[PDB]
Amino acid sequence: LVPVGMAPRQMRVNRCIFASIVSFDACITYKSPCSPDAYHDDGWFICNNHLIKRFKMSKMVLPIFDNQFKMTIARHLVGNKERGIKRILIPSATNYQDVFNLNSMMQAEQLIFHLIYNNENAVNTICDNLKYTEGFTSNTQRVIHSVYATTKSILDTTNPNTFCSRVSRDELRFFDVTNARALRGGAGDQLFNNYSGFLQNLIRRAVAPEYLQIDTEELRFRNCATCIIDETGLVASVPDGPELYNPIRSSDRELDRTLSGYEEYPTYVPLFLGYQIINSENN
Amino acid sequence: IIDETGLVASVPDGPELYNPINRLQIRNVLKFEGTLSGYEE
Amino acid sequence: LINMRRYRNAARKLIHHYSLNSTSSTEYKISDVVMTMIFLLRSEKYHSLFKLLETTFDDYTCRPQMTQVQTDTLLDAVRSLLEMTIDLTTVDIMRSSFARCFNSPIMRYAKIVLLQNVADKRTTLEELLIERGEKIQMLQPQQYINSGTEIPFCDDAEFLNRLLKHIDPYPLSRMYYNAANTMFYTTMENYAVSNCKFNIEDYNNIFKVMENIRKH
Amino acid sequence: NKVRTVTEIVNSDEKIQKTYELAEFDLKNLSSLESYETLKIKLALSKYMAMLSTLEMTQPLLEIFRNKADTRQIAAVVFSTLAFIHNRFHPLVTNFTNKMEFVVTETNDTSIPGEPILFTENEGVLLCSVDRPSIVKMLSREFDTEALVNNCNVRIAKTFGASKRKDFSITEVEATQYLTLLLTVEHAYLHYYIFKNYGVFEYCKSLTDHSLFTNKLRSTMSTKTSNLLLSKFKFTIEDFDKINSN
Amino acid sequence: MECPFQIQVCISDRFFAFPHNLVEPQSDVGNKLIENLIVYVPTDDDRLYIDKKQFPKFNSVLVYRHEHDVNIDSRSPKKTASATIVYWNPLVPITEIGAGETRVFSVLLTNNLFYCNTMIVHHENPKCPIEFTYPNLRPIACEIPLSHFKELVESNDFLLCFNLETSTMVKILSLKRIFCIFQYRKQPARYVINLPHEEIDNLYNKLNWERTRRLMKGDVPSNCATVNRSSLKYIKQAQSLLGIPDYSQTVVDFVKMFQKIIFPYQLVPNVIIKLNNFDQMVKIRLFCKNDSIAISSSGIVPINMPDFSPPNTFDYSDYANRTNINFVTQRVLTDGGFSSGITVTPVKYNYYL
Ligand SMILES: [Zn+2]
Repeated sequence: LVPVGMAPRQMRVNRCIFASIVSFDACITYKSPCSPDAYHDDGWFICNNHLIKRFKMSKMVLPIFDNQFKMTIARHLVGNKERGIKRILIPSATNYQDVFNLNSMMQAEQLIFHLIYNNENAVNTICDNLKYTEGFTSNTQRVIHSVYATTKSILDTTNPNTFCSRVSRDELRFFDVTNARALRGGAGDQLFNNYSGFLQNLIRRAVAPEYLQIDTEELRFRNCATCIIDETGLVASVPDGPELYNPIRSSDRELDRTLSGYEEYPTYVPLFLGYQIINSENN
Repeated sequence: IIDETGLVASVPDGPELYNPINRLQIRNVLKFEGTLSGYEE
Repeated sequence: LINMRRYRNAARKLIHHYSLNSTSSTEYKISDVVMTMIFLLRSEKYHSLFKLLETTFDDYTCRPQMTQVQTDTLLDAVRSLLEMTIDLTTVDIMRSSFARCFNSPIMRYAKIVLLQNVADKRTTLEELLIERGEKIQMLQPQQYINSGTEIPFCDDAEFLNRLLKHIDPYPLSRMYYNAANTMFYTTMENYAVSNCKFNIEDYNNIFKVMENIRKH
Repeated sequence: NKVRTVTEIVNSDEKIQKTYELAEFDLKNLSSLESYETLKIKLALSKYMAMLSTLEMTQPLLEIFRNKADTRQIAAVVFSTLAFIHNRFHPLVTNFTNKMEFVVTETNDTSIPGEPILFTENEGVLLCSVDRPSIVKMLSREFDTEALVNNCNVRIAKTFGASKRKDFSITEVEATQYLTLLLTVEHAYLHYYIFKNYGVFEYCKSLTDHSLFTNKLRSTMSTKTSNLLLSKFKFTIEDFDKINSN
Repeated sequence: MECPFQIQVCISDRFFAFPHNLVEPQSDVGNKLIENLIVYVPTDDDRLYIDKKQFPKFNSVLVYRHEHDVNIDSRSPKKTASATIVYWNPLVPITEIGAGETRVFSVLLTNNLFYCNTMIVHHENPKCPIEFTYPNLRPIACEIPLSHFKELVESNDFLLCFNLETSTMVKILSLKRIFCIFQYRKQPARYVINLPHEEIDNLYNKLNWERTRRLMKGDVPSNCATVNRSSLKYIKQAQSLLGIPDYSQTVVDFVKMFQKIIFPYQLVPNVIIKLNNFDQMVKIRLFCKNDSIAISSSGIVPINMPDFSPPNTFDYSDYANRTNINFVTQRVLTDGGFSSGITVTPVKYNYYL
């Protein structure tokens, strides 16, 4: 054979977990929609398409600096008039089963969710049902094992670093309302702890802090919090009052004569919440 | 068998009836070129 | 004293060329032949090969007679020199080539020749065809596959790209040259061993055919 | 050679004439064709290596051919190469229909010079004869990985125009081995094609003289099929005329 | 490297926690004890684990992070007769000394202290931890083990983490302290070091050299060793080939499995041979009580004799010759119908056949 004995090769890797979704019915061909962003080796382990579809969230970059550091950040896709469950940007382990319609989506994605959210009972139930469903032995068993192995590999990559970050001294993050004189913030740190390691990593990659103390310099990106966290999870709600207007101009004459080529401020609502602290740059 | 559970491929009693059922590979290569065959089944 | 290392290197290169064990082609000269013979003489290890080649200075149209021990010693020496495998057929090929070189006169130009005088009766391609085909038909298929089947094409496009990258720095010109000369020299050896005339004309007709198909 | 162009305004007679030397465009075209052909050949070679890997044989190619005992792998490799060439000529074909037999000769009195791979029917099905010793000898012959191979004006122009860029066990040596095997199997496949489509007598005549290949193949090959691998270069025997006179 | 005799170094695994009781005021030339104490620590955070109230003998206590003073040659550090100087787990050369004898307590024994004249080594009964390389673990900020002390002494599955900018010496000291804590654990604890393999190998090499220094200073041998990554990979391959679940079988027990072969067959297990080779890249010999001979990688050897017998002990010319070798090889090739992959070697013999 061509390749050296073993010698693990090096190539790109699709990173979004949902890329592994495939129809257990081998006789039914299926292709999941993945944004090309999935092939960027970055902190994101979900592609733009899955992110928008499932969490109502869009990625975004925040320049930081002399040396222009780029901090990852997500933004709301939640409209102004959405209410209740619609406001759950990222459901908690106690609500994801309901927020996400497990019945309406594929069994493989349901397993993916019950893996991300640490639901061993549901994972085992799905595994046993697939064992006793369809031609499990022929190829469905191997497909299920492949999907499970991929998800577990991603989770094993993430969780150790997540735990090290949790116990880390140099880098500290606090997901709550920096306005301690507020009631919608609560024990945001406790809820973040309740979240899974991979979910915690996603939250870190998505929600930027309201303030950021680097060594001795503090940068205040907001005088307010654009999202909150409660038992339900990450909620796209204004902690103090009326919801922020989210036009959603895309995706799902004299005025212009004056307003020809002309700097325009985006109407997007980025995610700003909590306090972050760091020593040195570590970049 | 028919019962409340529905239609079952079970027997009225006793044990169940016996009911049995290209990508060229290295193993697909056959070796050197070289018993009731005459009766129906 | 002498630079036994340089002598050895020249000897090895000349022996490779004269045994057709290397597609590499380069200039050679009486200086190189002298290098080789002096190295062989000086080396206790290779005295037998030195004796073999020295015998070529005579009529050289003769088959040396050696004991099995002598033949084994000679083959071991040659194999250690070229670090490979080998055969007494290669031994005879070297003997004939070196005899032709030694007998050849000093000339202002290199002499281009073909392998010959290897292993008495001249046989034609037709006779070889008949005899070999009869023996082959006598032989029985060691293994076989069934009808149909399916060519096992690869699928991993990433794997293909990795291989392409790995092979990009390889010059197709050099690879083609090496492969063609390998095949040509192996055919030459087969013909010479069989004592059947090599049809240079048909061997070149192969490329003539290639060109005639290409032009259309 | 050369050309020239004239610009002129409709209402005016002041015309501007420029001259162009076509050698530049000739260089462009030649470089483009050379690059395209190199890419095609390297793609084919990589595909061949990849399918052989797909067969998933532990040993490398030369070790496989040296292991006389494991005739299974030798037959598998030979058939896979033959089918690959067959498809390269008939892309719509992915199998070989009639089953195939294989035998691995082991002696000179069993091998035929100049045709290490050959074919003969047992009056019911075709058998492929393999000269494993000859295959091993070819793939073991030391290769030159150093020397280069080759109008000086266009040579210099290409030198100054074209650019250069400064975990597989494959070296140029192994690539050369694969190419040699492919070419040998291609020759054998041409023989077999002439056999199947023109009778055993024509096959024997081709073996005697390959020149018949010209018509017997170009009737179909040059028109419908990918050109022969050898087509990449014009080959010739050094001192061919004097050798013939000899 | 030279050290000033005025420094006295005590090495003890216990020193993973500061030995407050052992501190004592030093006397000057006038035999006047110094009521001022200065404690030096490798990192600022260490200060929090020094209880000033535990120094009744002294009237003033200060704690500082020892830092390499490039302006002072360690060969002759400056003296401060005004205070008694104690260093805890120093990582950089001591450039300052106190009245009388400057005291040092360390779980590590680096070269800096290796040449130190006064070396007091505390001995402990070994108690080894469990290497549990695997992607319910309890993360531990290795830089501050004493913070996790309760978990370290209670749980048994730890994920050892480090800050990105942590220094190599800091890492080494943290690992040594954690291993001391495990040495005092009644139940061995599994751990996973969240670091690159090469970094872990270097850390293990340095720890091994430290243990070697302690032995040379008179420390008691401890079987609680560590395994290089290549050796671990080889052991994993062996276990997989034998069909042994990695999580089920521990490396120590896996190796011990062949002690049944070591003596009775008077052969060195191949696993031990490979482990020794890995360590060498980073020969074997042994015997039994009252045994007259030693089992070695080379075979049987008379006790205390060299690993190889005199060259002329045995004549192999009869078969150790090209003729015999070629004859045997050709016979094998013919009988087996082979063409390659065959290799015959004459068998040499040590002291005994
Ligand atoms: Zn995706």
